[PDB]
Amino acid sequence: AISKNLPLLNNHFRKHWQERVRVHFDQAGKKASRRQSRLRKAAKIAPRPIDALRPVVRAPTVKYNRKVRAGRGFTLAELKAVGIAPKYARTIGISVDHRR
Amino acid sequence: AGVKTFELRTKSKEQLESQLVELKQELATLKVQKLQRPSLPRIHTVRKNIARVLTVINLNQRENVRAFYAGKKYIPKDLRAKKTRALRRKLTKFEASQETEKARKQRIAFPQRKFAIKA
Amino acid sequence: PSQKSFRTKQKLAKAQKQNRPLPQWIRLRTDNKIRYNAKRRHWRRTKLGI
Amino acid sequence: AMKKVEDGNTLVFQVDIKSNKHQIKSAVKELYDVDALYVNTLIRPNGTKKAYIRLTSDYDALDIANRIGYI
Amino acid sequence: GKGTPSLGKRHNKSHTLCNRCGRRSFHVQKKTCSSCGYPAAKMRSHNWALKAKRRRTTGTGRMAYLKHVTRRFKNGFQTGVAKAQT
Amino acid sequence: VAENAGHQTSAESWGTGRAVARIPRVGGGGTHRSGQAAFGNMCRGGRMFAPT
RNA sequence: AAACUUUCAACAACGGAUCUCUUGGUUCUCGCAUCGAUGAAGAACGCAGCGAAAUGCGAUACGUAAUAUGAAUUGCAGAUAUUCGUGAAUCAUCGAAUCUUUGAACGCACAUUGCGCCCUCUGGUAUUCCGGAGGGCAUGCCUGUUUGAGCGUCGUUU
RNA sequence: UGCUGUAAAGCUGGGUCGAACGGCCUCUAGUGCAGAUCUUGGUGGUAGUAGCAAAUAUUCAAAUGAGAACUUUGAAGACUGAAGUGGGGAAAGGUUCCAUGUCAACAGCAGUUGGACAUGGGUUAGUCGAUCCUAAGAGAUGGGGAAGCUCCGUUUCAACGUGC
RNA sequence: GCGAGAGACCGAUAGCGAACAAGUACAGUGAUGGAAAGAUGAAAAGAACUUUGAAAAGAGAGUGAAAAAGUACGUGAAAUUG
RNA sequence: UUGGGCCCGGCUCUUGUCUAUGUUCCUUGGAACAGGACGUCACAGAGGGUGAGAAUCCCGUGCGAUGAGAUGACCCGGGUCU
Ligand SMILES: [Zn+2]
Repeated sequence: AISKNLPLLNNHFRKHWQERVRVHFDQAGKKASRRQSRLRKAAKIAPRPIDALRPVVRAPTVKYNRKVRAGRGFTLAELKAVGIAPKYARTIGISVDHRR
Repeated sequence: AGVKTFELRTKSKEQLESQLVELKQELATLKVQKLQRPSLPRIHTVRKNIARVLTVINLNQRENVRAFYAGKKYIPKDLRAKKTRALRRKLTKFEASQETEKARKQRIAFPQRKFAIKA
Repeated sequence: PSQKSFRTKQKLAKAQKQNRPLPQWIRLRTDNKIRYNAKRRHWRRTKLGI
Repeated sequence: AMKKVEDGNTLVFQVDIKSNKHQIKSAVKELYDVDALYVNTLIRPNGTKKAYIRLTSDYDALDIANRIGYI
Repeated sequence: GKGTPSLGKRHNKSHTLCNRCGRRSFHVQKKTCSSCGYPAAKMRSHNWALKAKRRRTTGTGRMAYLKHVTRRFKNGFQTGVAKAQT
Repeated sequence: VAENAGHQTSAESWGTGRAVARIPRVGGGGTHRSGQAAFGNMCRGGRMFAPT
C-alpha cells in the first residue's frame, strides 16, 4: 500500500463521488446561448446601454492595495457632489451603493 | 355518411327528439335482421347518426345555459374555463396588478428614462 | 364454485372471450406479422389466479 | 329460445346488464305493446343478460315474434 | 410430511382482488392491499423497488386526460370555437 | 452505456454444493430466465467490463 | 473378403454461427414549463359488418362536433355513401361535447354490483306502500348568513 | 488449387452466394480464447438402453372406419360390495358441461376415442342461498400521542336524533 | 415530462429487461421476479392442373432473375448424422 | 418631473401555402438508381423513397416570399379619447 520513493497523495475519492461528477459538455452551448441572451437583452433596450456605470474602488487587503477595480455603486456623497438624487440616478444607468 | 349536421342544427328541440326515437327504432330493427344476414354494415351508419343527433341536442341545450349565465357572478363549474387547476388558483390580472399607493407614487415619479451615450 | 360473486363471474366471462383462436382474415392483411393467438390458456394448464 | 315462443308463450331477449325486472317489464310495454306475466332474468356465461318474458293470455307470443320479425 | 402431503391443503385464499389496482393482493383478514396499500389514501411505492414503479406508473395506462395537456398548452389553453375561414 | 445496464436484477449466488459455478443467478421460477447467470461481464445479459 | 470402427472428400441433414442490414437502444446538446374535487394517475369491464391481442375509445364506446384539407378505405364485404362538392378519408387539426364501474373517491358500506335518506316529475285507486326518470346527501378549514347556548356578562323592571 | 512468410498470417484456383468492400499513411478502442464445477444456445456417446410390473380380468362377434387389443353395441366373465369404484354437496377450479365435426400436437403403446382440437348451445327463484343479526374480533368519529408514515381508544374528560 | 438536433456509440447472446401483441407470456399466497422471439421475394407472382396416396405428403407441372428463395423461407459455419 | 384606456404595427411563439435542373442515347441486368457519351441546375451535390451506388424520377434541401392565429400591468413604435 506504501511502496518506493513516491510523494504521498491526498486523493479524496472515498465517498460515492461517481454520482456527483459534473462534466461541462455544454460549455460551447452555454457560451452560444449566453451570447444570444445578451443580444436579445441589448436589442430590447437600444440605444440605452446594457450596463450601468460602475465606480472605481481600491481592492481590500495588503496584497491587493495596489490594484484598483470596478465597484458596485457610487456612494450617496458622490452622487450628492454631481447633484443626482439616488432614486433618479438608478433610472439613468448610474449604479448606487448606499453601503459604501 | 348518414344525416348531415347542419340540417339538424336548424331544427328545434322537439323535432330532434322525434328524429332520435325514429332512429332508435330503426337501429333496433337492424339488430333483429343481423340475426340472419349476419353481415349488415348499415348498422354502422345508424349508430353514428344517433351520435350526431345526441351531440346536436346537447350542444344546443348547453348554449341556452350559457346565455342564461352570461355576465353573472356565479355560473356552473362545467361552464367555467377548464385551463388547469393551478392556473385557476393563480392571481387574476387585476389582482396581480394591485399596487399600494406608496408604490404607485414611486413608479410614477421615477420612470425608467430613455437615454443614449456619446453625444 | 357454484356459489360465486358477480365480480368473480365477470372476470370468468372475460377469460373465456379472450381464449379464442385468431380469426383468419387478419392473416391476409398487408404488413401483418401475427400468425396465431399467443395468449391462449387451457383450464388445466395455467390457472387464472382470480 | 324459439321453443319457448310456442310452448311457453315466452319471448327471449338480450337485455342490458344493469336493468332489473321492473324496467324490463316497462320496456316491453313501450316497445312492443304487450303485457308480461313475469320477467325471469339471467346473466350469461359470456357476461350478457338474458330475459325470459312470458306474456299474459291476452297476447300470443308467436304473433308478437313475427311482428318483431325474428321468426 | 411437510412437502407433497402439506401442499394438498391449500384451498383458503389469503389474498383476493384489490379494488384499486385489481391485482389479487388485497389481504382478506388485514383488509389491506400488499401492492398499492389500499385503502390508504396514498399509493404504496418505495425507492428500494424501482422496477415496481415501472410496472405501475403514469404512462403504463391510458393517460386519458394527460394525453392532451401538451396539445392544449401549445395553444395557450384556448376558449371558444374555431372560426370558418372567409 | 447506461449506468444501470446489466444491474437491473436481484440475482444472488447459489453458493457452492449445488454443482454449478458460483456466479450470481436469477431467482424465482416459471420463466426460462430463472436460474440463469447474471451481473457478470462473462454472462449473457450482464454488464460489460469497465463500463464506459 | 464382408460387416463393423476410425479418418477424409462430395452431396444431403441437424443447427443457427458468420456476413450484410435496422421504424430500436444509448449518450451528449438545445428549447420548453403544462397533472388533480371543473374529479387526476391507475384499475376493471365493455365497444368494430366479419377481432383474440396491441392501438383507440366509453352505452354518442376503433368514436360525435368543429377547423383545415380535398377522393379515398382495402383482407373481404356493403351502403337508404361520396366526386367542378357544406365533400371520401384523415388522432391532419382540435377551442364544443360524450366520458360505463371505479379510483384522492365524497350518502353509508364493500370478499356484497348490499343499504339508505331528501327534492321534482311519473305509473300502480296513494303525503305514508311499491316501481320508474332526473337532481342531490363526505371530511377538515376559511369568510359570511341564519338559528341558538352559557348568572361569561352589560343597561331597565320588580 | 496452390503460392508467400520462422511465425502471427496474407494472397490465390474451384464451388456456393447476392450488396457492399478492401490496400497504403495515420488515429482510436468494449480489439485476438481451450480451459474459469465460465455464460447462453445447440448437439452427442450412453442408447433403441434403463425402463413403461401396486389397485383380481378379460374374451367372442357385429358395426364404424384406410386402418380396431384400446371406439360403439350385443353376449359373456368379473369386480367395487351401501364407512362403495354408488348418489350429492362445502372449499378450489372456470366451461372442463351438451351437441356437431375432427385427429397436426396431447392422452409416456395406440386411437376412428377424449376433460384434446374447432364451431355452436346452455345456468330462469317473493319461498333455495347471499342479502339481515350478532360471536371471537376488526375498525372510523370526538379526543389524546407521534417529525411523520400513522398509534391508542370504541362512547372513550363530546353540546353526538340525517329522532319518533 | 414535452419537443428537437446530433455522435470516432451498439448492431439482435450487442444496445434499455423490452428493435417483435414487453413489463408481455409465465412463476409466486404475497412483497416481488420476469423471458424467448428481427430478415422469402421487386412483387405472393405463396405453387393452378395431372397423378399415387385414407390423409399428411410425394412425383410431374407451374411462378419467379433465382425454389442451391416454398412461409420448417437471405446467407446457412461447427459440433452431430446419412 | 408626471395618469389611464382602445386601435394598428413591430418584437416573441405557433402554423398554412408557394419555388432549379435529363428520367436524352448505348451496353449489362428481372429491374438502371451500374458503366460509357453528351449534358443541365447549383444560396439546392443534407437526408429519404422509387424493382441495385439517383443533385438533375419523387419528397424534401437552399433561398426566401406571403397568409392566419395567439401572446406580453409587468417590451416599444405610433395614432385616438379622456
Ligand atoms: Zn391494490
